[PDB]
Amino acid sequence: SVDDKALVIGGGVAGIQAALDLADMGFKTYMVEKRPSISGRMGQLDKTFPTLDCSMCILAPKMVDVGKHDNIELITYAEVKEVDGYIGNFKVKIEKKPRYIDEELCTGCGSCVEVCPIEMPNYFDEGIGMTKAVYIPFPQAVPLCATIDKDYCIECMLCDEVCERGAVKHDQEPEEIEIEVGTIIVATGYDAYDPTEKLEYGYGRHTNVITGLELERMINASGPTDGKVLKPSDGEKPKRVAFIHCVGSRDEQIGKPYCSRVCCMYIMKNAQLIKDKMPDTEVTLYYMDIRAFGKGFEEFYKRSQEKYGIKFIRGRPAEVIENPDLTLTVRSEDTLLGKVTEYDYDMVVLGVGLVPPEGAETLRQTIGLSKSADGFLMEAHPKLRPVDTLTDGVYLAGVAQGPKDIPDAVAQASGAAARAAIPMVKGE
Amino acid sequence: SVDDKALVIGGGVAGIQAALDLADMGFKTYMVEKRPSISGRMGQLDKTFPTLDCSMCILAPKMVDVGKHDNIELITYAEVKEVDGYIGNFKVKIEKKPRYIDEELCTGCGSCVEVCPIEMPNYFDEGIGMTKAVYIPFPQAVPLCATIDKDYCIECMLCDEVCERGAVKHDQEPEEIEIEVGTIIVATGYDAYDPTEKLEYGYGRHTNVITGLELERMINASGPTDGKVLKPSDGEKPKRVAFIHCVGSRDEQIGKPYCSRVCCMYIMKNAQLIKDKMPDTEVTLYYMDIRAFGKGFEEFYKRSQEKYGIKFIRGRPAEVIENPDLTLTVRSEDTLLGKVTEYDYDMVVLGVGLVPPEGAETLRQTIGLSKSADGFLMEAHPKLRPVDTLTDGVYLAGVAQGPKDIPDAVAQASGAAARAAIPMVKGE
Amino acid sequence: MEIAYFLGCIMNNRYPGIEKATRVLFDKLGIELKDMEGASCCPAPGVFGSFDKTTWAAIAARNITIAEDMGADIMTECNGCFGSLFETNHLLKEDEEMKAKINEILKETGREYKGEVNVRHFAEVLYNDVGLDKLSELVEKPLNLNVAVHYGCHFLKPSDEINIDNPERPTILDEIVEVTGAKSVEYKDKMMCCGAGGGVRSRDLDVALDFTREKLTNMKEAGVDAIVNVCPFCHLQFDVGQMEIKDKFGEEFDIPVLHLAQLLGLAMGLPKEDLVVDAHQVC
Amino acid sequence: MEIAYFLGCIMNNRYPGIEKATRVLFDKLGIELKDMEGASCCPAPGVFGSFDKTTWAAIAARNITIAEDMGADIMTECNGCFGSLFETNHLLKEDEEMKAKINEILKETGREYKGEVNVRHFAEVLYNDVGLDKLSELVEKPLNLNVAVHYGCHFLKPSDEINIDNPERPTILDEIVEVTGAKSVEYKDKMMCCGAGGGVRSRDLDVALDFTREKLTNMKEAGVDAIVNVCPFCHLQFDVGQMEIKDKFGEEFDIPVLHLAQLLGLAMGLPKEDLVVDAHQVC
Amino acid sequence: MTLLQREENIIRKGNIDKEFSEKIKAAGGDSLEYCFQCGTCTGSCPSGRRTPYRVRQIIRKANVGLKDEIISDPTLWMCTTCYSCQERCPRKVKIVDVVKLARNEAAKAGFMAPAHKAVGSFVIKTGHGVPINDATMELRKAVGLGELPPTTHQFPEALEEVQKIIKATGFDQLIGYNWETGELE
Amino acid sequence: MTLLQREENIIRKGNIDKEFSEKIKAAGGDSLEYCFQCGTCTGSCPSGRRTPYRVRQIIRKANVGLKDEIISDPTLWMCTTCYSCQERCPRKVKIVDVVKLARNEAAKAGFMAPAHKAVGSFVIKTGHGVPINDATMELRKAVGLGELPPTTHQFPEALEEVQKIIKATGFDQLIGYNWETGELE
Ligand SMILES: Cc1cc2nc3c(=O)[nH]c(=O)nc-3n(C[C@H](O)[C@H](O)[C@H](O)COP(=O)(O)OP(=O)(O)OC[C@H]3O[C@@H](n4cnc5c(N)ncnc54)[C@H](O)[C@@H]3O)c2cc1C
Ligand SMILES: Cc1cc2nc3c(=O)[nH]c(=O)nc-3n(C[C@H](O)[C@H](O)[C@H](O)COP(=O)(O)OP(=O)(O)OC[C@H]3O[C@@H](n4cnc5c(N)ncnc54)[C@H](O)[C@@H]3O)c2cc1C
Ligand code: SF4
Ligand code: SF4
Ligand code: SF4
Ligand code: SF4
Ligand code: SF4
Ligand code: SF4
Ligand code: SF4
Ligand code: SF4
Ligand code: SF4
Ligand code: SF4
Repeated sequence: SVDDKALVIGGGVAGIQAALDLADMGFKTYMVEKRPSISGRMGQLDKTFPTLDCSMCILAPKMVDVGKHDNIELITYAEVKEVDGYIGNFKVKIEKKPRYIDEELCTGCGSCVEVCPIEMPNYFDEGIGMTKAVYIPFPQAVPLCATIDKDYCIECMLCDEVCERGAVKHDQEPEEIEIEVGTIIVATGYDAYDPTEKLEYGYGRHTNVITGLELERMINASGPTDGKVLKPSDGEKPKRVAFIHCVGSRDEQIGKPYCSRVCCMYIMKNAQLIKDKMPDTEVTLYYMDIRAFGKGFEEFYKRSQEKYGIKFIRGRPAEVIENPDLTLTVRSEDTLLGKVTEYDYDMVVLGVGLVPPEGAETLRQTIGLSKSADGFLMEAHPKLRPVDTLTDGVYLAGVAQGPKDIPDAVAQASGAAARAAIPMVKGE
Repeated sequence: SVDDKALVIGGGVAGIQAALDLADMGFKTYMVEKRPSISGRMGQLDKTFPTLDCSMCILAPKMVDVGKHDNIELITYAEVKEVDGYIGNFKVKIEKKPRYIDEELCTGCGSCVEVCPIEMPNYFDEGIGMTKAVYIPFPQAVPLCATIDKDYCIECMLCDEVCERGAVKHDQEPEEIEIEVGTIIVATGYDAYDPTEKLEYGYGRHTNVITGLELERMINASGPTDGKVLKPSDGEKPKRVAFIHCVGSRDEQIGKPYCSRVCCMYIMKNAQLIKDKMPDTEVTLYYMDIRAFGKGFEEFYKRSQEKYGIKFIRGRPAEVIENPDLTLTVRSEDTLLGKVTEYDYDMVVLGVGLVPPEGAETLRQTIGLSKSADGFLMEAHPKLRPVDTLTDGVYLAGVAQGPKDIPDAVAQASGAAARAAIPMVKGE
Repeated sequence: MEIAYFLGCIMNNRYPGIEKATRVLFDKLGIELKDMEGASCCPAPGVFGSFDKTTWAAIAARNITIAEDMGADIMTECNGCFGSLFETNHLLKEDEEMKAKINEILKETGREYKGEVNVRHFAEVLYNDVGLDKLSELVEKPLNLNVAVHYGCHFLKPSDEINIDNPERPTILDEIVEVTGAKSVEYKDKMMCCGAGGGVRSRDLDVALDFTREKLTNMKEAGVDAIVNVCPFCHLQFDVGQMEIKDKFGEEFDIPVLHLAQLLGLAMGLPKEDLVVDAHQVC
Repeated sequence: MEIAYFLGCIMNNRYPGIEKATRVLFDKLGIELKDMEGASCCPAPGVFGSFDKTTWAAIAARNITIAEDMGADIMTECNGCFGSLFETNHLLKEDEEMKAKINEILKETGREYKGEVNVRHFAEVLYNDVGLDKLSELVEKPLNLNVAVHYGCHFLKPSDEINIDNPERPTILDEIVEVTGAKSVEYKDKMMCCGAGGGVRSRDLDVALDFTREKLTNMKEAGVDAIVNVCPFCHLQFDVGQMEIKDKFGEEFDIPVLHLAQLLGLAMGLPKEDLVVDAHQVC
Repeated sequence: MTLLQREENIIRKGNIDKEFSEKIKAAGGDSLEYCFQCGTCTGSCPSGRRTPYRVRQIIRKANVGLKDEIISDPTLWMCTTCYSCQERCPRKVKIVDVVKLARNEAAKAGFMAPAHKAVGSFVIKTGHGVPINDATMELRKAVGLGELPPTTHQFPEALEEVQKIIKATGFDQLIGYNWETGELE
Repeated sequence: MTLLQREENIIRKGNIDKEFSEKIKAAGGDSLEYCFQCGTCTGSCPSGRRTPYRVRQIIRKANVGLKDEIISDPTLWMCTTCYSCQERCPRKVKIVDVVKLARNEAAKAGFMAPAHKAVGSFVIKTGHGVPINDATMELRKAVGLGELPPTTHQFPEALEEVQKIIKATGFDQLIGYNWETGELE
């Protein structure tokens, strides 16, 4: 006997695709997402390589479809606490964290946000954007509902008095949900590598050194800078920008011997977008290999050079020095000139890699899955079962199985939907 | 109304996976394959990167499953001639070429092969292996049936006299099959780039210059050399081997501006396999970028250096010169030493890229699909619909959509199965 | 058929045998060679092109206007002069602003470049307008010679613009040569430069001679009897540089150097006097 | 406690003030410094390690056996000597064949390396065995001094083997220095080599002095009053090289060079004569 | 001899002339913007095999803007313009055009060999880079050709037109030709 | 002056000593087998900024086997062994060990500076690389320390033990020390 219900863990593009494929196939599907809204990392991007098309424009309709699908039960701001049983017979225990806002009553109008006096970081802005203690992470959020962070709320009750739907509930408590499913699809995505430990590059010490994901937020028109790339030091545009490849990847000094597989492309994309916004900006990339392996990627690389005049230096930088004026000198060999260079820049962007998300180990142990040498989840067979696991009834989709771009993750999510549907169609 | 039957075109790993996923989901599936047996290029490989596991060992069970599945009708040695209609209502006309052997009676014993006096090249051996005018492409063929090539048969009738099942039919005629299906999955794969036009590298003129796929056949234990890497000139092992990357790819002089995405990895794999078979052999790779982007790939690259002592030269070779003794001098800059090198080798292997298969244009026009810039089939949306096409009811799987490795193709095949099943489940 | 005849410098001023053989050959073929009165250095691309593009282009454009006034295409027997004139012609035809600048310079001379004629190589004219059959008919004595064909560089390259034959493995010169009964012998690095182009012969004679010495070693190991070229610049490099190599390193290859016109004349029974071998430093 | 005291060459033969300050300091701390009678050059890794690994290792192993006989750990206040002795110790302990070879060489001397003692740096001993609180207690006069701390390369590197502090951004020496009331001033390229290691000072004095001049420029722009080091090799480079730079290029930095022991003695109210600043070329 | 050299072993903004790169690109070398430094050009180069000339590095420096390093480089004059590199470049860079533009800049900077100036002066005086001599005059006479070819050697007006072009383009000033004395400066 | 140089501008098998690479790897430089030439080492190198010394290229040559090019290279002696490169190498290559092994081979080939030999001879004669002088004897006396440190300066037997070690390892012959005369030759 195989229960004909599915659980999808994670609300990124991979989880969204898996859930929509399962629901369109007729299976009732739960989706558990730990953030107040689905979207994952794709919703944070401004544009996507290699087309430079807007990510939100194409992701938001799918998020809406998820939020309105008859066969999908969306549980945001929640986490899987326990998993027991086996294929077709999984008992799952989920803990819905308290929003202190009534999801059924909140319309997401935002008045409570306007009236709140307490400012706090917005997780969606990756440490460079502010919001209020009561917030909506981004205007396209699904569900379009508010959330109160109690570590910052001072219980002023202004939000309570400004809301008209009576949606504010300061007395809300965490809720325990128990569900029964036949299959599980883990689509928990990734986190950007934190380069603070790369002391020679100076992240967290030098003012004008940022990560690629922070740059994504700054370029984004809905970001905290209204889409303007500005120096953190003074709030002015940088005349000179350097990008550094392979930060947090291909590096045994930090125990990260793998390639993060997307950094080269998003580096080139961000460089092109900077040039598009500010044609006078000089942009330079320090790389080891340009890995433009995907469909149209090599053409994207050529275009980075021919069309936008982006400079490529083959050399892994030795150091980033902050000057007194807060400009940055990158000290690096140009291995093709065979000489040491010390070039000055107004901003330096670290091409951070991809790592397993915070809390990956806890969920891995809850389900009982194995992990690969790079810390991501291990598939049943690397050649012929990329989305299966040796735990029957549990499948992998997206960067949960390892670093990769959006189309590869989407293909994996569709495949996992198929593989999970097979046992559920069989019924036993 | 949507017919609940599917057609899968191509019998490679992608087509095999798509067909098995659809059949296991309960839909009746036709598979059409132009070669006498399914397997595609995967069945030609000896081992697979990054694990060096045997390709046939893991592919053959799936081929058997396809050949015995109740929900799959396998039509090998056949081609789709016409496609009419639309999603859920496709009328397809297939032409089964005459084997001159009765598929129902042939047991694949091989006696006819032993008795035939006419030798001809075996397509499965990629131009370096011989068989008879009546042949079985490889021992794991599905169906395990003979085929007579009439361009070489002299009608001696020895095969008729030796066969005991009465399976030889010299009077067989091509057969027309008409089927009705609701969806189509194009999984037609690729062909290795032919480097004859790269005159400076000398393929087809220099005796000891071979392609990567030829090397796959020579390495394979069931290949025409019994798995021994032998110089074509004299049939002895090569003491020195060079590999050249990006042959037929990343090259505007031949109108191939894309990266073939797998050649770096299979180059390193075959170098490692050569070292394993003959530890004394010296192996050198001429590359531009090492694109070891996949899971475990960067580790595979490191291992190529640390464990096997494979030498890496960053330089795109200018020329390959054949010496009087038939050794080969590779003339190339070492860009990291910044100097021209002329190194001698006993064999040179061209890392040929991937191109659309012969006859791709005809099938594309028959179905009515669009092609991308690189000549492969165009998906409906490069980010969010990688396996769909703008022609409703037609989907893409595997290298048909563009160069990629086995796990990516398998994920695409599973995804295409899901996407095709959705309309068929809906029924309208 | 009529065609303007550009001579250059080296053929008309150091090796007039090439000019005489060409004139006799084209007279035998029914092609009217019309002199380009007042023509100058093409000018040689190696020096002038390296020094000032505008001067090189203006001088070449004046040379082209001579033929334009004569109303005929230009035929050149020199790879160097062909490269210079052909490049200038297509540059001025494909670019209006540069044509305006060059014509502004030329206005002082009373001339105006119009872009009305084509520049053609001697070998291309022979191969296409005459054909191998007619050349074979004119042979009076098949030659028992093993020859090393030196294509030169500016006959076929840049191939994108010239589009005469495949630069890596051409056959046109080999076929013309074998029409005479001589055998074109393959040798190592056959397509390599002679070292004289780009001003290198005058800038660094030792480097250019090293090119020539490498080529001569490869030809000698192939056991050829003579070198055949379609470039008086390459002709001079091989001829004089064999003497220079012999005098500098004491290595003598003693391989005769023949222009393709001279080889054809030898096969066509031309008088020995007409072939001015007295000009050749290598006997 | 007790610890064997290795002196090296430069401290005992050019700057005995460092030795005297060390002896007085350790006497105040209740740590018995036991002489390593018959000790030689460690030997200096730059020359001996570059010339012959076996000779370097054998001499260092003899130095280590001197302490092994006393059954005490070795304390060195020289980065160079620490690097040499520590590397030799961990090489012989972790490799049996090399230990056998070195002991075979040592048979003549009548000694045998056993791998029974540890090699420790002066700063590590101060930081771990004593601690910042006791050092702060022993301070009699806080110093009003802006100091440029020169770590020197072989104190912390290779960090995989030494594992004392983070080589990129260490703090141990800075904390010890600030215990005295002096301020450790950050300056550009603070972790850069002084240029004297690896034999460079003796092989190419100009290159090593260029290292020192770059470092001195960076220190001067930071407005420091003195340099503090834990290496008599670095001490000599800075001290003598300031004079050499003044003589060669006329640059006048005039920045005093103090070993960490001398700084601690100054903060500890030791007699001025015990610092033996008469040895310093820079006043 | 010391190995110390504080300017030759490091690249800073002070070694870079951006206007030089822009001028080269605008004059027809724009394709240099997009080579990916594969080294096919250097591998094909016959001069690279016997001199320190490295065409790939010339292209690299042109992209970076190291004007002083390029134009003062003697190896720049080792290129014979054989075009082999340009025939093989996978990014279709117009290498020979870049080399010639760099050479034009070098000549403008005064890096002209005396022999090349001698060729220029021969063209100025006679209209031929290789003027005829007496032995060839008599040899031409022997075979029935004219004593002089129908070139600027025969027609003074043609030489006057060539000299007018040379004056108008300033080429006489580039090589330091003195018209009054007919000698080089 | 001609730029022609037939042997310095091309690498063939004749420039390669494979036994040299094997000897270096077997002696503790095996990690040089697997750098991917990222150039972090050169970027970190303080000597690379002011001399022609390029550590990445030394590692590359060691891998290729260009023994004669390495051991005869003066720039090989520009490394101070600061270890910065080795601290940052992403492939964890033991760069300094490779440099020291190459230096040992160079010394065996006779590429030893006279000053380094002088240091060796000082150690042979006195057991100290930097032996004491009169002024320091006076300062040691004045500051309460002994006139001589308790080292090979004080104990002749210790000096004889050091000299026995030097004889047994052959170091005296490496630097050409003559025991009878006490000089270098
Ligand atoms: C700077 C940058 C730029 C990029 N640009 C591009 C580009 O241009 N084009 C492209 O194709 N790709 C790009 N990528 C790659 C792309 O981001 C990924 O391929 C894609 O986001 C993977 O989606 P996913 O759904 O697998 O994971 P994610 O996007 O990480 O989504 C995972 C979801 O799961 C949730 N989750 C995590 N843990 C739990 C848990 N325990 N319980 C419940 N929910 C959980 C997360 O909160 C999130 O909602 C880029 C990546 C980066 C870092
Ligand atoms: C030398 C080499 C080594 C490789 N090594 C590896 C490796 O180690 N690991 C790895 O993961 N990947 C490897 N790859 C890549 C791998 O081969 C592909 O990812 C994989 O084969 C794609 O399978 P497919 O089913 O999409 O296409 P294919 O394998 O090409 O199969 C397509 C099938 O369709 C059939 N077909 C074609 N046209 C028609 C038609 N008109 N009608 C009917 N049938 C048709 C073909 O005959 C064939 O049976 C390698 C590739 C090469 C060239
Ligand atoms: S809590 Fe009330 S005011 Fe705030 S978004 Fe929801 S409905 Fe609007
Ligand atoms: S009660 Fe909390 S969330 Fe509401 S307005 Fe006050 S601080 Fe903000
Ligand atoms: S994708 Fe590019 S930048 Fe990212 S780790 Fe791989 S090589 Fe480095
Ligand atoms: S045709 Fe007959 S002999 Fe040949 S394989 Fe089939 S059954 Fe065997
Ligand atoms: S009839 Fe044809 S296939 Fe059969 S044995 Fe004869 S040649 Fe072979
Ligand atoms: S995968 Fe590697 S070998 Fe193949 S085209 Fe791309 S870079 Fe070249
Ligand atoms: S061949 Fe072309 S792409 Fe390659 S380095 Fe030379 S100019 Fe650049
Ligand atoms: S054109 Fe110049 S750079 Fe290019 S191959 Fe010829 S000589 Fe070398
Ligand atoms: S840093 Fe390490 S991997 Fe990079 S070039 Fe230097 S030795 Fe090789
Ligand atoms: S150890 Fe030598 S090569 Fe490495 S950074 Fe220091 S000086 Fe440079």
